[PDB]
Amino acid sequence: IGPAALKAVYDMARKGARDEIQTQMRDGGLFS
Amino acid sequence: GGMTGILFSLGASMVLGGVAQMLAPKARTPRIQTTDNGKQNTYFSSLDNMVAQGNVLPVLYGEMRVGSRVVSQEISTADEGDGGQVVVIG
Amino acid sequence: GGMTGVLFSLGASMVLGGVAQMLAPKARTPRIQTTDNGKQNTYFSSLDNMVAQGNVLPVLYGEMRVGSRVVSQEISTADEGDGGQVVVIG
Amino acid sequence: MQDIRQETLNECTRAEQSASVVLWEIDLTEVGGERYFFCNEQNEKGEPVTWQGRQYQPYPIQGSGFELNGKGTSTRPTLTVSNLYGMVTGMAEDMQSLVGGTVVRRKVYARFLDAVNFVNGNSYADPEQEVISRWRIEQCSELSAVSASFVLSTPTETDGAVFPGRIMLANTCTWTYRGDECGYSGPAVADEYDQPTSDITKDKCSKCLSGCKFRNNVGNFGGFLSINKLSQ
Amino acid sequence: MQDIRQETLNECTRAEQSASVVLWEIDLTEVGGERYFFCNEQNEKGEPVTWQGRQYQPYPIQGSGFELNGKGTSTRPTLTVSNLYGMVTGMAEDMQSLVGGTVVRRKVYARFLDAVNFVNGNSYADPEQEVISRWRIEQCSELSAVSASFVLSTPTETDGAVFPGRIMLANTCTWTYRGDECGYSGPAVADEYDQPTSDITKDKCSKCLSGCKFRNNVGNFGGFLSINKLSQ
Amino acid sequence: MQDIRQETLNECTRAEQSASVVLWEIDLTEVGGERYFFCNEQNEKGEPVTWQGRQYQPYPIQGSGFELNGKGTSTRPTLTVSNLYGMVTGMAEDMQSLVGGTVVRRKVYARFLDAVNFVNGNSYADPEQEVISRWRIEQCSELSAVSASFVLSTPTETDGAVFPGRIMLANTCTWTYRGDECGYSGPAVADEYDQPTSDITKDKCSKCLSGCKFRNNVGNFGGFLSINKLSQ
Ligand code: SF4
Ligand code: SF4
Ligand code: SF4
Repeated sequence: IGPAALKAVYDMARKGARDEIQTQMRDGGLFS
Repeated sequence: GGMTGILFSLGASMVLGGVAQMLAPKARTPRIQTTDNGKQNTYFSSLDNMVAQGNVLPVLYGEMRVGSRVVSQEISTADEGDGGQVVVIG
Repeated sequence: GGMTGVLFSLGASMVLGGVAQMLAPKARTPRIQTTDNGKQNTYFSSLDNMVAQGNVLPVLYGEMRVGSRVVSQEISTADEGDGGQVVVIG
Repeated sequence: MQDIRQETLNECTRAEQSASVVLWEIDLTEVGGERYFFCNEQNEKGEPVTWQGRQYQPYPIQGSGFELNGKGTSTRPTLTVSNLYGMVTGMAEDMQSLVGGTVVRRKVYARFLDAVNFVNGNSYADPEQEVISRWRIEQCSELSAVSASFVLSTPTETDGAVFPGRIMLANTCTWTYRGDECGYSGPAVADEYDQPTSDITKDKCSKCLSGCKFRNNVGNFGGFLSINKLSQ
Repeated sequence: MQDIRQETLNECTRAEQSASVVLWEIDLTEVGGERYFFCNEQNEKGEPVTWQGRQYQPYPIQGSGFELNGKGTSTRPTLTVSNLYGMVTGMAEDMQSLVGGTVVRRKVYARFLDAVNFVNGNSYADPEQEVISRWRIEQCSELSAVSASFVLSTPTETDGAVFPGRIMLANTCTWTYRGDECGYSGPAVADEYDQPTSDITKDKCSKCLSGCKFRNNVGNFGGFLSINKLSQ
Repeated sequence: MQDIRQETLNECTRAEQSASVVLWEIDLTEVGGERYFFCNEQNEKGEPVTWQGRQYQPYPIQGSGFELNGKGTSTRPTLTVSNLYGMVTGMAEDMQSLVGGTVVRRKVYARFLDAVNFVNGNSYADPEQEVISRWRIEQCSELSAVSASFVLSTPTETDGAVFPGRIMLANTCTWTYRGDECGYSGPAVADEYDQPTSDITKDKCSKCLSGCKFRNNVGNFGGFLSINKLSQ
């Protein structure tokens, strides 16, 4: 089904982006 | 639409920064300058006179002896006399 | 490959920062210091002599008296002499 | 703790609950509009839902993300209303995108509606059991010819604002004309461009020194006459 | 506005469109190469497409992501080219990975190609109606044994550049050799390490005071002789 | 280069390899616990795997994301252990959630286990052919009634640490008690506060000047008595 998959993928992408922001701002990385 | 997933878990992502910041929003340290050296900018006191322009009206809440923001400063010639009739000079 | 799904229109996603920002790119304010007090210097004024060590040579575009970058400063004994022969020191 | 009465709290723990109805009130009186009452669903008589005597008309509405939090940014729930026949755009073009208005969400259980909503009549009616929330509209991110999406925010949201809102000196003033700080209450003498206007329909102050002199209230001038603190 | 002729704009109004054709020109003269002409498709005769007299040979080329904007970042569209038989790798190993070259994209409608592309012969041919864009190759993000992806950029894009190019130095020159400031045109006298040579192929200044003294152009030295400004 | 023996290196290149076994050792002795040996697999006799004489009992375990890098953030591989019957919860509330311990991962090829793991008996046995890694547990990101997830980190990780670890001066000392810098070895005289005592159990130093005066050891005080340099 379209809309359910779209909303699920959007929320999962938001969670992934939040996790990436959290993990890259520790000591090194590119210091976002 | 009847059922909704999308739950994740916020019990681990938000602890990652520290558990004490969870209950208190933590304070804000100022910026250290080379001239400031050991001294750190105090948001509770500033013992000096600052230029009026480019400043913002400060507020006081309790005690805290403090300087000011100078608005007018000028040097003139003083009057030779206190008042009344006592005007001895020599 | 014939179709292009997910058009993904962008409307308020760029308005959210402000509307004048998408017509004019705004300007960058300088950083505020503490030992400077309240003199909010900008990026196109300099009324003091600077030091030309590993720095860039400034440019000027119109009017607006400016300082400089000192390259050589030296003090010697002022010898007696004018544009002529009249050299009286009496 | 909430102000929910004991009876609804008791009923909410029951194994066989009833329908959960949500009603919405859009208030624009603080902006210059009217009070609009919406409900996502109607009764069995094909009529607007009657609650507390008043009628909520059945119109498109759906909210998502309403939540209370303390960490990070403030919560911004999203409202959606179907814009058919141009009804939403009609008030949008007149009320400046419905910004600054108030939205009140009321949540009620089905077994407490007015008796006129049921053919047999509900004997368990008590029009004082509901849960109330209030938010303010922030922006309208979508006004397509099919729907309309609104962003909500807390009334006490703070951002883009500084605490000490005074700017020391200026050649200009900083108060508001005819307020409790300027203190002027006389007849019209000057206009925005400092011309001798004796008409009150277009009285304005240039907030400058001459405008203040025109009204003999230079004592209450907010700007300080320093100027030369930086030059000298 | 665009430099679009009236005829092609008039044709681009009707419902029954013709076939859109995209042709690419890779220019490497400014970097040390040749001009390569590519087309994604060939004519009905199984021959290279003839346009304006010149010929574009068939090769799998695909450009995606052309997004002209005034805010945010710059534009970086992607060009994909099939790397079979090692043809792309051949020039990549020679032309420093195709860095610094120019790419020109021309789009044309089918009904304006040369008559030799059609068995009956087009009577509507007009080799002056096309839309032209130019870009510069920035990097070869990925070149495998089956394909090759190039990133494109605008020629005037600023990134990593500073405005006040002037730099104050103590004992090192700032400009090139013989270009505009070093008004030297005599025989070769020095080399990289300031050795007394008289051969022109090894004449390169050491960017010092000694080089200037050797070349008798110390009056045109870019290094100010301050040095001792921070010791005191 | 790695310390892998020649024979296992030769075998790893063979086209027909054997099974790969991973064994885990959790050491809490530096924290105050015991050594636990886990293996995701058992032998053909339904028995714990015997390696080097010791026995790794069969238990759920799975390591993921083992990465080594020199740039960017230090890698944090994860470990998953099934928490059934509350086995993990039994030590989590006792060992402070397994924080600070050590984990050792040994990988081995199936053709080198002890002969007791095979009914016929492996003749190609060598108990000195394995690959070893060690990490430290950082946090228990997830703990439920079905599983448990641990994050691993390198012992050398330098997150949240500052290089020069001295405060220079204060009204208080900045060391330990009875270390190799305080240099005190006498009988108990003071406790957490400035109260006399004579028991070794409650020997504590307030790390102020009064403590030094109590212990007749002031020449080893780590606080410079300036105070007025900041005022005057
Ligand atoms: S300027 Fe003088 S008059 Fe105009 S507002 Fe400020 S105070 Fe009132
Ligand atoms: S150093 Fe003197 S000679 Fe060498 S380049 Fe600069 S100017 Fe020309
Ligand atoms: S204060 Fe004096 S006694 Fe207490 S620890 Fe520091 S040095 Fe040892």
